Amino acid sequence: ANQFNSAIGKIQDSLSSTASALGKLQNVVNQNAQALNTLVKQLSSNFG
Amino acid sequence: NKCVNFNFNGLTGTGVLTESNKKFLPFQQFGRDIADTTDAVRDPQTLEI
Ligand SMILES: *[C@@H]1O[C@H](CO)[C@@H](O)[C@H](O)[C@H]1NC(C)=O
Repeated sequence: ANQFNSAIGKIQDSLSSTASALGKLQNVVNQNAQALNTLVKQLSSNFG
Repeated sequence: NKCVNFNFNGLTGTGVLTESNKKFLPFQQFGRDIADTTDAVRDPQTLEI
């Protein structure tokens, strides 16, 4: 029980400390935003 | 606040106009969005944005 409680404590500390731990989710949100922005930027193009 | 067709200086478009806190400096007359579409204009009869 003390090991389990201490290991759950280390999860809160880890998530409070680093930004990169959720990179697998932030990359999805970033690719959705980047793909929407690229589609808006192609309204600027002449295409000739 | 009503939707209209508009034409300022030959910039024909469609939309709703609004009094803007976007401070154009005196050399500018049109503002453009990320899409290369105008999103603000300085009226050619009352100098207001
Ligand atoms: C023309 O617009 C100006 C502002 O640029 C305004 O002061 C003036 O009253 C207008 N002209 C006439 C004939 O009213």
